[PDB]
Amino acid sequence: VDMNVNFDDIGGLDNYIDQLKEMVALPLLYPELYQNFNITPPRGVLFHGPPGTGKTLMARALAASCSSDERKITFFMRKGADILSKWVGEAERQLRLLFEEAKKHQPSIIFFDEIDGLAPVRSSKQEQIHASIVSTLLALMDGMDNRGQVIVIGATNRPDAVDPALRRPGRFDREFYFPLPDVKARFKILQIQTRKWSSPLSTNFIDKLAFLTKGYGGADLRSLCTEAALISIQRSFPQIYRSNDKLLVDPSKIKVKVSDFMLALKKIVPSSARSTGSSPQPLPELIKPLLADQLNNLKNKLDYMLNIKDTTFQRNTSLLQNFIDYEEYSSFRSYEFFESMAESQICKPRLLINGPKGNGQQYVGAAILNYLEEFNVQNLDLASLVSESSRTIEAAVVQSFMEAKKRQPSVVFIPNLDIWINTIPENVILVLSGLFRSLQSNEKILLLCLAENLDISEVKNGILSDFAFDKNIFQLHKPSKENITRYFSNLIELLKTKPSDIPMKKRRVKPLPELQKVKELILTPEQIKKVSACLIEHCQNFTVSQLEDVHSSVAKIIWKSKSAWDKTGTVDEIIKFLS
Amino acid sequence: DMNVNFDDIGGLDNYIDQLKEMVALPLLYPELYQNFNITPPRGVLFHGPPGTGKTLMARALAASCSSDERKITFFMRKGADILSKWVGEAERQLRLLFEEAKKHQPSIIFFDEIDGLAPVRSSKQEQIHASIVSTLLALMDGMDNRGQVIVIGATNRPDAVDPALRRPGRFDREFYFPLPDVKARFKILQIQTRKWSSPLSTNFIDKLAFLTKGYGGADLRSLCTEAALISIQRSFPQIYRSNDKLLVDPSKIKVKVSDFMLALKKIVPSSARSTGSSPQPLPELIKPLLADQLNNLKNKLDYMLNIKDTTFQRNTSLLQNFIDYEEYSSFRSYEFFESMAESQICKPRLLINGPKGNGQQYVGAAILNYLEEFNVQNLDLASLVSESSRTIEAAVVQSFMEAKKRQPSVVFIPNLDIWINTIPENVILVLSGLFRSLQSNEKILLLCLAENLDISEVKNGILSDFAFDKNIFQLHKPSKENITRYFSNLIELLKTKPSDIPMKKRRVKPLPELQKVKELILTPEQIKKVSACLIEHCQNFTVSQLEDVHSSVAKIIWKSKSAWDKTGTVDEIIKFLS
Ligand SMILES: Nc1ncnc2c1ncn2[C@@H]1O[C@H](COP(=O)(O)OP(=O)(O)O)[C@@H](O)[C@H]1O
Ligand SMILES: Nc1ncnc2c1ncn2[C@@H]1O[C@H](COP(=O)(O)OP(=O)(O)O)[C@@H](O)[C@H]1O
Repeated sequence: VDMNVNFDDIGGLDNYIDQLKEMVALPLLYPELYQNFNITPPRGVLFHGPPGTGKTLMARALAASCSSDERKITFFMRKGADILSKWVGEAERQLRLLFEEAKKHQPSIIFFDEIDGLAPVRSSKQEQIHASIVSTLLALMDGMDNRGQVIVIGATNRPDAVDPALRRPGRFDREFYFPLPDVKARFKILQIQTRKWSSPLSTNFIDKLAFLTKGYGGADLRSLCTEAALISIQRSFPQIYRSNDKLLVDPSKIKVKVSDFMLALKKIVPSSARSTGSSPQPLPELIKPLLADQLNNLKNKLDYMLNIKDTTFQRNTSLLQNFIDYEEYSSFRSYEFFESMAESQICKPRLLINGPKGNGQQYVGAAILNYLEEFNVQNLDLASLVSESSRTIEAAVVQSFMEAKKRQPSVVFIPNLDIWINTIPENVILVLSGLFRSLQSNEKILLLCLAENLDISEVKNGILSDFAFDKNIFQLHKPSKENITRYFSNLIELLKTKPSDIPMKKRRVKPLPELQKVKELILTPEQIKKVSACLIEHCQNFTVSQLEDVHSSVAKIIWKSKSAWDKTGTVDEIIKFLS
Repeated sequence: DMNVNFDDIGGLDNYIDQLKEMVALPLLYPELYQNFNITPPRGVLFHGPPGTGKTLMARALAASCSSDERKITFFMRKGADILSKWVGEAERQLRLLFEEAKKHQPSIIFFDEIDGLAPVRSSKQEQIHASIVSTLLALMDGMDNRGQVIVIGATNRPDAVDPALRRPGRFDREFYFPLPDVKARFKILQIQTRKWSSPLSTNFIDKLAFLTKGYGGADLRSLCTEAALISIQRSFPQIYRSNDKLLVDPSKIKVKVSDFMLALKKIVPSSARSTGSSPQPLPELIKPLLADQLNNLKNKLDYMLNIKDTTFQRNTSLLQNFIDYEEYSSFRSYEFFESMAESQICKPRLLINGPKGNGQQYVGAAILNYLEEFNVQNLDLASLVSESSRTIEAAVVQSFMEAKKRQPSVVFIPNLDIWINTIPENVILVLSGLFRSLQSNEKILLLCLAENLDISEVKNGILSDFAFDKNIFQLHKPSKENITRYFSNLIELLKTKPSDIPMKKRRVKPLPELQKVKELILTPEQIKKVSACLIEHCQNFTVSQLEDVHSSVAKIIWKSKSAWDKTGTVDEIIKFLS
């Protein structure tokens, strides 16, 4: 955990790399520029984000990248709260020694991993053992004497657990949020992990993997690549898994194929799925004909509410690159006026999706959350509120809304609003509404709620009246005839397939070599048309759930006779079922 | 430790004067302590919010008291840095510390983060911490009658220090470092932006001090550092791409207004890191809508709180009032006049009520931003039930207690209509009983903002005992002139040229490497039609509805930011307002 990593290993965090250069490498090479204004370079950064986003990798790359020249950067790394012992002496004494030896080797980086355990928040009881550590840490990090060129880096899952006196200029003046990688950063991470391989993958395959890995972190992508490689080893040379002696194998023709990555995709569960909220994922390919017609409309509406496709201001992905490629150009009437009139476009982002019971709302919500890739999703659903048994409903709601306030582009998500307004206490809705009306108009905190058979009277003169769902109510109407036709057309395409097409795996004729130790398908188109007509007629004024039920029931019948070439039996069974 | 002089610290002149007294006059004018059988003050305890100048004050005291004609030595021990696993070796270290601080006649001692070194009295934990606090008590209580050991103590929470160490004998004077106000932030920014090659205009520094509410000294320093760093990035970006030193020269790196305005959006003050934000002035866009009725709301607050006069301690430092003012029959006269000066506050109450969504969140924030010297205690829902352990009762009582400690305080209750429903009856009655057990002269202001609050609730209801009799301010919907100004500001974007819009353009030529050592058509008739339709459509509208119309029309206007034939945009604006 010391070396052999650099900044080309890191993918999708190019904005923070520039600032870390600006605080570590740049002062060393150019001390005249910093001393020109009599400023001290910022020292100490608090990395926080979802686990497996690259904080420790970022710190190691900082330590090993700025030391490429003949200016060594010693890297003192401390695990979370591993310094306190059973007595009262060593806890502060060892921190003292750490900072003194950091002073000795003047260009140095102390990395407190999991700093939330070393410096907890001051609770009601058990004060001494952690207060005596926090006080001395505060004393050495911003003492009277010049600490020197010691860059203090802390890493945490959440920053609220660190003492606020640490989150102060001179100690932790910069706080870096490491976000879950988007599609481009995931593409770059996949390219990086599959860079040293002997048989590189194609670019389009990496793009498709990046699309398929929505919700993954960097760590999840690395685990996926490792699992794909392990499956490739298992597929090429299974014999090494049986013998206890080292057989002779060749690191060749062990190229990874798509089938191995697909299997690793089911073997790996992301950190998105471990969470209790709704995992943002695109519309599954089966239901896409049914819903995508009315999902695009929502996107268009969202496009007119959050100004997603109209991004001329607040396009800050990387300030340094902006200064590199773009070019500047009285003062107030050219910056303040236009900035204000650009942020004046978001008034009060709200959206309530309300459809009949079972009309694929769990699907539309996930698709919308996937479209808003750059937004910070906060789930106010019942499961997330009640999952932390120590917290209360009100406390969880306040925590979620306050988290959504920072990281301004964010979405407060309330799936199953009809259940939510019936199982939550009446005062929590009032607290949330007071929080939302205590917001500025130009704030991009979208309130997206999905409800099943919600009465409009409850929104007009009920408890949800003070959320301002006036024009922002979208009705998810039942799917039309053409979408049902496309759904069952895919079903029929499954029906009229030859058994030589349906993938049956194998039965190998010859055993694996030992290693040296060291008919025609009969289906008239008339029957296909009759089955299509019966499916269309049976599902009249049906929702998405009923259509899925009919699809599953018919797919069972079709897959039953997946080898029979005379498909009249499956056809008459299908017709009999729809009666 | 640098050569920081006292002219580096800004906004704490009184404490600088007191420290100069207690450091020099005991040793420069010794006879004045004989006629009065009184000892010089021995202990001083600095306390306040983080990043205010405690360590700066100690470092300035060290640097100033080191010169040719007199020597003063500084001894620093950091918080709990003196203890070890050995049982009584910490006692030996502290005792020998005081021995060298006594053997050297000239030496003053400083304990940074004293609350960690000396916590409160130990009910449990009879371990070495209690022995350390007892030895500190018994060792700094006295070993020299009228000596030269000054024990300074820096801390963030003064209440975490052992009460036996806060005494007329040990830690005599307790100094409170406040978050700087506008005048002090001006001086701090001048001190930071002093040695720059191209100083800033004083109006810009005033505007900066206006915007940086809640910023400490450290926050302003960080803001200056970030502005300089952004200037360095903007001037010489190529230094961020090379791994070896290039040749860049100063005197072309100038810190402009844009860099400061871009650094403010990324710096969050230490008073808002765990809170999210701080109360901001009235936003520029809606200023034509509410500033007409906000100024009145300021004047009332300037009448029931005596803000503009501040007849007690209005100048910089007390020694300065003794220097440049002359003092004045003082036994009864002074008591009478102090009584009459304090009798100008009866019961500061204010209930700002208006229709739904009439910009109350803006008015409350602007008012809380106006009251600079006031310790705001928020009693909203998000602050009471934020914790899952303390009850609403305990939170409300504790918040009122903290408001009572720091006497100029504003108990702030936004969304009173939701508040009188979410908060049960017992908590409202407890808060009322707390408010009726105060003196009339107490400077605790109960500020309340509500939407569509029936006055039946406030003269005969739950709030009837809070004495909101004649202090109910009515926010009415903005008049036609305010709407006209708002939409004229909106329309001025329609009249701007496509080449005038700050649309950043790609540079036609790459960055230079360094040595490796047409008039748009808009007839005024369309502008008049747009103004008339905008005015007519937003009749008797509230602030939220006006903002909705403004956003909806700004979207259409910003769609045609490059077009010159603005007839289509005007037609779309007319069509939407129908
Ligand atoms: N942005 C990224 N770019 C490249 N690799 C990443 C990124 N984020 C995570 N990784 C990979 O994930 C692995 C583990 O990351 P880790 O340091 O455990 O993150 P965290 O400390 O947040 O859990 C690293 O070895 C790294 O290769
Ligand atoms: N009153 C002040 N005037 C000028 N600078 C200040 C002031 N207070 C704090 N600072 C700045 O804060 C930094 C040190 O603050 P510090 O002493 O650490 O505050 P505290 O010890 O109260 O947290 C210095 O860089 C200094 O520039």
